[PDB]
Amino acid sequence: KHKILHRLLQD
Amino acid sequence: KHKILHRLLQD
Amino acid sequence: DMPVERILEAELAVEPDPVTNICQAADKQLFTLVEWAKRIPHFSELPLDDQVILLRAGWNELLIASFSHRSIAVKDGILLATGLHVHRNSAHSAGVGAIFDRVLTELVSKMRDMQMDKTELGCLRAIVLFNPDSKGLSNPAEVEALREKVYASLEAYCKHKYPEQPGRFAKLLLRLPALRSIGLKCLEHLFFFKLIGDTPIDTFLMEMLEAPHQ
Amino acid sequence: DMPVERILEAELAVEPDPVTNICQAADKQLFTLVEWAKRIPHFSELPLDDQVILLRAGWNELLIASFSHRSIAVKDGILLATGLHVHRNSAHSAGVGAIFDRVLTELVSKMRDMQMDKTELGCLRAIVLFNPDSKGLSNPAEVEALREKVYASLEAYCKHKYPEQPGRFAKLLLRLPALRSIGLKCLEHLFFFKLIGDTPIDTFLMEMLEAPHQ
Ligand SMILES: CC/C=C/C/C=C\C/C=C/C/C=C/C/C=C\C/C=C\CCC(=O)O
Ligand SMILES: CC/C=C/C/C=C\C/C=C/C/C=C/C/C=C\C/C=C\CCC(=O)O
Repeated sequence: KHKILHRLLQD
Repeated sequence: KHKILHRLLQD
Repeated sequence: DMPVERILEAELAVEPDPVTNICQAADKQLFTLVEWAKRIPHFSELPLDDQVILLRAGWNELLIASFSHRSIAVKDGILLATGLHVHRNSAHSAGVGAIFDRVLTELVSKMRDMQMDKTELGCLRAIVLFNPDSKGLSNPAEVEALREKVYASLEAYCKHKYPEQPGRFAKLLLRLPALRSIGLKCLEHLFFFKLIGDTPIDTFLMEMLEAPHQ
Repeated sequence: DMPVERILEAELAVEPDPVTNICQAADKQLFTLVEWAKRIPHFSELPLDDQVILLRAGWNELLIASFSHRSIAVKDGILLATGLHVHRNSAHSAGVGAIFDRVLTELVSKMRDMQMDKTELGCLRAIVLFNPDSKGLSNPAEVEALREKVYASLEAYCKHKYPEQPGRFAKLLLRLPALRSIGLKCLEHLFFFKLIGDTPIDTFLMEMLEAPHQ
């Protein structure tokens, strides 16, 4: 989906 | 200008 | 100075293809909008050019607030000033389902859930009318002053009529961003209907789509 | 539950062709926006999908509120997070003068005139973040609950810090409709820059312009 945002929120 | 509106507000 | 009683009176005095019927009703309500504005304290005292600016700047939001509140007891639909009920399915079948749903979800349902009353509706509309950000205003400070008087009276009213709901005043004001967004989107749709050529657009509604004079 | 002190801390922790520089700075600030949101009470507790929805729905308004407040002491211009000052003349010479002027007139100048503080800015941004109208939300009631807690804390703060200004709370909330309108207009501009092809748009900013997933 929205790759960058997900990765940043996950961290 | 804005004919209708002016006429209605004037009255 | 800005009695909610007067604002309520203004609301009460004005009380009465899906797209074609909606546009038809919008043109009709614009005439009524002018009469309503005149009944709002101090509006008619502002210079004629400013009265024009305020109405041209807020008519769509003003009309949307009105039909939304009128539609509170309507299920999955809206009630037009002409007496015609327009259901969600009809709007969807006409290609304007998305914006129709925003109206129902962000405005109608919220007004219904909190039981917004006619006095509150009136005050919210008066706040919208007295928009100090409207470009060209000869004296924006005066309009801003009027807006401040309206919300001061509104908060006083809320605290008095609904003491058990301390966040009601803020709740009412927080529906304004949604109203602004929905108003802009409805305007985009109107311009497109005009552009296409289909869908009759009466003279007053058409005049609102005219460009200003820089 | 929703302490303004935490919100203030979030603001402080995040503290740092004209169009190309603005877009460049926007991409940069999006990363910072995520860090800011995480520091806002209870945001990180919401499900991951809702966190995504809220940020995708409010990023532009959130970033506009930030640079506008950062620009309070700037005359006829705005201060980008990169340290670059962009003056009105420059924006006008780039063809985006109208929207730039709205920012200065409806946001920057208003914030300056009332001396909006960082706590108030923080609360306003938190209210924008916790937008219960954002489509797709798994539990809109929860987000709405958080929003209510933010404005309850904000009003308490205003009444305490500025007892001599009874209309300050309402004044702060009434800048949200302008913020919504300006945010939509800035987004339209961004989409056009993307459409034209000129103006480099970095990956994060570009991802925000991606379509959702219905
Ligand atoms: C109801 C709006 C959403 C549906 C899409 C079609 C309509 C677009 C028309 C745009 C004009 C702006 C809207 C503001 C007010 C007029 C339309 C609503 C009803 C007319 C007034 C009434 O019956 O009370
Ligand atoms: C400043 C907006 C008006 C000028 C016209 C050009 C810009 C249009 C860009 C649209 C993107 C949406 C705007 C929201 C935030 C980003 C732009 C502002 C500055 C970047 C962040 C910063 O420096 O704090």
